[PDB]
Amino acid sequence: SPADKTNVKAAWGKVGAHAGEYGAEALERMFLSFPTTKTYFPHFDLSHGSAQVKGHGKKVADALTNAVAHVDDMPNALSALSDLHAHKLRVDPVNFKLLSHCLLVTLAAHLPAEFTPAVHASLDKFLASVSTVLTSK
Amino acid sequence: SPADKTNVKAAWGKVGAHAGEYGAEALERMFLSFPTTKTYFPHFDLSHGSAQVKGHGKKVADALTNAVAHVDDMPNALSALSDLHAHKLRVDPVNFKLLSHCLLVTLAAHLPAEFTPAVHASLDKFLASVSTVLTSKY
Amino acid sequence: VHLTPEEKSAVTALWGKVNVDEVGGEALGRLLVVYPWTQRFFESFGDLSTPDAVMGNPKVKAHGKKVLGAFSDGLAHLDNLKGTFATLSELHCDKLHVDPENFRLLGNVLVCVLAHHFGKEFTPPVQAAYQKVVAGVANALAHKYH
Amino acid sequence: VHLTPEEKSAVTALWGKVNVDEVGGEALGRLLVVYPWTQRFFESFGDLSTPDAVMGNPKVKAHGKKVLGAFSDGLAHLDNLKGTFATLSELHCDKLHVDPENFRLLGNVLVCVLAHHFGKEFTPPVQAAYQKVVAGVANALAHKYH
Ligand code: HEM
Ligand code: HEM
Ligand code: HEM
Ligand code: HEM
Repeated sequence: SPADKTNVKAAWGKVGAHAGEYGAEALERMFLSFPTTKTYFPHFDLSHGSAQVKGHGKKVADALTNAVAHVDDMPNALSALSDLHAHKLRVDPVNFKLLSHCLLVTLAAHLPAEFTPAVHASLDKFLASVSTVLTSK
Repeated sequence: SPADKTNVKAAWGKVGAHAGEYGAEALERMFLSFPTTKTYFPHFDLSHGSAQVKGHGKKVADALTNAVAHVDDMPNALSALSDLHAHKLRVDPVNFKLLSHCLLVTLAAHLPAEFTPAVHASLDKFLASVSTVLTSKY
Repeated sequence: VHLTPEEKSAVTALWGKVNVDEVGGEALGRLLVVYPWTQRFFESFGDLSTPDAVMGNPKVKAHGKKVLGAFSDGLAHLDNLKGTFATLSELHCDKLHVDPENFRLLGNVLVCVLAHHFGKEFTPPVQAAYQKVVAGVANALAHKYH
Repeated sequence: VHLTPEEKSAVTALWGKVNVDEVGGEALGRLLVVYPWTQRFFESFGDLSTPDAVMGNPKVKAHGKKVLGAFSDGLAHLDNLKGTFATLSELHCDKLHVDPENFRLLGNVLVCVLAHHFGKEFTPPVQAAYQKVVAGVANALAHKYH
C-alpha cells in the first residue's frame, strides 16, 4: 500500500550508518537461532566477531536500501540477486522467512520508537516482497 | 514462464465439461483430508453425493478457467474473489495451499496422460499465483 | 525442548522482568495487525478495524493475559510441553479450528515483542533460546491435531 | 498416527499394488522437478538439468527405491514412527541439514503420484488416510529438530 511504502522508507531511512552493524547482527541471530542456515556459508568464519560476517552484513543491508529506493520496481532492481539466490545458490524459500524474522527482531531491538505495530506490519510485508523476488526463479 | 502458460492451457483445456465434477472432487478431498476447512461452510451438506458441493465445485472450477483465460491479467480478473476471500471470509492462506494440492491430486487421478512432471510443475505454479491474488489484501 | 543450563537460566532471568498482563496483549494485538486473517477468530471482541483500535481493545488485553499465562506454564515445564498443552491443543483444534501455522506466527510475534522491550539485552544467544521455547510451544499446541 | 481400522486396511490394500521398484523414483523425481532447490542435496547424482533427465536418471530411481522402502517400514509400524525413523532423522537433520518443510513436500508429491497411478481407486477417503501417514512420516523425520 502507499502507507506501507511510507512506513518502510521512514523506518529504514533511520538505519543510516548502522546498516552493516544491523545486517551482521541479523545474520548472527539467524545462524544461532536456525543452524541449518549455516550450510550456505561453508567457507565463512561464523564466530561472534567475524570480519566476514560484518562485511556480508553490509552487503545484505545495502541491497535492502536499494530495494527501498526501488520499491515500485523490485523484480528489475534485484534481478542479479534473484539470479544468485535462486539459480546459483538454490536457497530454500524457508530461509528467507528466517532472515526476515531476524531482521525485524534486530530493528525492534535497536529502533524501539520506530517499531510500532503499523510499521512492523509494513516491514514484514516489504521483507516478504523482497523474498519472493529473490526466490522467484 | 511462457512454457508454464502453454502447459496450463493444454492440461486445463482438457477438463472441458468435467469442470464441476473435478472442482467438487477437489473440495471433497480437502474436507476429508483437512477437516478444519469445513468450518468455512456452515450450512453445507458435505456428504459424498452433495448437490451443494457440486454447485460450489462448478463455481470454483469456472473461476479457474477464467483465470486460465486471463493468465497475464489475474489481479484485475479475480478482483471480486479477492474481496470475498480476503476481506469478507478472512480465509487463512494455509487453506489455499490445501485446496491447490487437492486440485493437483484430482487432476492426477483423472488425466494421467496429461499430468507429466513438467505439467505438474506448471499447474502448481499457476495455482500458487491464483492463491496470491485471492489472499493479496494481507 | 532441550536447552542447555546456560540457556535455561538466561530464559528464566529475562522472563522474570516480563510484565505478565501487558506483554500478552501486545503480542496478541500485533498478531491481529500483522496477520489480519487471525481476526476471524475474534469477531466477538468488537472494534479491530485499525491498529490503535486493536491495541487499545480491552478484550485483546484480557485474552492476551491468558495466552501469556499458558506460555509461563510452558517455561515451568519444558520437559513436558505436550502434556502441559494437551487440553489446549484439543481446544484449539476440535473447538476453535485454528490452523497450526498460526501458532508459529504468534510465537515469533512474541519474540519480536520481547526484543522491542529489552533492546540490547535480547542478545542473539537469548533469542536462540526463546526460539527453541516458542517452537516447542507451537509444536505442543499442534499435537492433538494428529 | 491414529488411523481407523477402516483406514488401516484401505492403506495396506492399496500399498500392496504399489510397484516398489518405480514409485519411489517417480516421487523423488517429481520433487526435484517441481521444487528445484531440492537438487542441492543431490549434486553427485549427475544430470538433473531437465525433467526428462531427472526422471530417466538411474540414481534418482535407485535412491527413490530406498526412500519408498522407508515409507513401507513406516506403514508396518504406524504406532512407532519416531523410533522407526530415528537414525534417518539423525541423517537428514544433524548430517544433511535438510529443512523439514521439504519432508512435507515429498509426502505430498508421493500422494500425487499414488493418485496418478491408481486414478479412481485413489478415492478421497483413501487420500485422507494417506495424508495422515505422510504427515506422520514427515513429523518423525523432523524429530531431531525439536
Ligand atoms: C532480504 C534478504 C536478503 C538479501 C537482501 C540478500 C543480499 C545478498 C547480497 C547483496 C549478496 C552478495 C552480493 C554479490 O555477491 O553480488 C548475497 C549473497 C548471498 N546470500 Fe543473500 N540476501 C538475502 C537473503 C539470504 C538468505 C535468506 C540466505 C540464506 C541462506 C542467503 C544466502 C546468501 C549467500 C550464500 C550468498 C553468497 C555470498 C558469498 O559466498 O560470499 N541470503 N545476498
Ligand atoms: C483456487 C482457490 C479458490 C477458488 C478459485 C475459489 C473460488 C470461489 C468462488 C467462485 C466462490 C463463489 C463466488 C460467488 O459466486 O459468490 C467462492 C466462494 C467461497 N470460497 Fe472459495 N475459492 C478458492 C479457495 C477457497 C478456500 C481455500 C476456501 C476455504 C478453505 C474457500 C472458501 C470459500 C467460501 C466459504 C465461499 C463462500 C461460499 C458460500 O457460502 O456460498 N475458498 N470461492
Ligand atoms: C501459540 C500460543 C497460544 C496459546 C498459548 C494460546 C492459549 C490460549 C488459551 C489459554 C486460551 C483460553 C483457554 C481457556 O480459558 O479455556 C485460548 C483461547 C483462544 N485461542 Fe489461543 N493460544 C495460542 C494461540 C492462538 C492462536 C494463534 C489463535 C488464533 C489465530 C488462537 C485463538 C484462540 C481463540 C479464538 C480462543 C478463544 C477466544 C474466545 O473466548 O473467543 N489461539 N488460547
Ligand atoms: C520424507 C520422507 C523421506 C524418507 C522416508 C527418506 C528416506 C531416506 C533413506 C532411506 C535414505 C537412505 C538411507 C541409507 O541408505 O543410509 C535417505 C537418504 C537421503 N535423503 Fe532422504 N528421505 C526422505 C526425505 C528426504 C528429502 C525431502 C530430502 C530432500 C532433499 C532428502 C534427501 C536425502 C539425501 C540427500 C540422502 C542421502 C543419500 C546418499 O548419500 O546416497 N530426503 N533418505
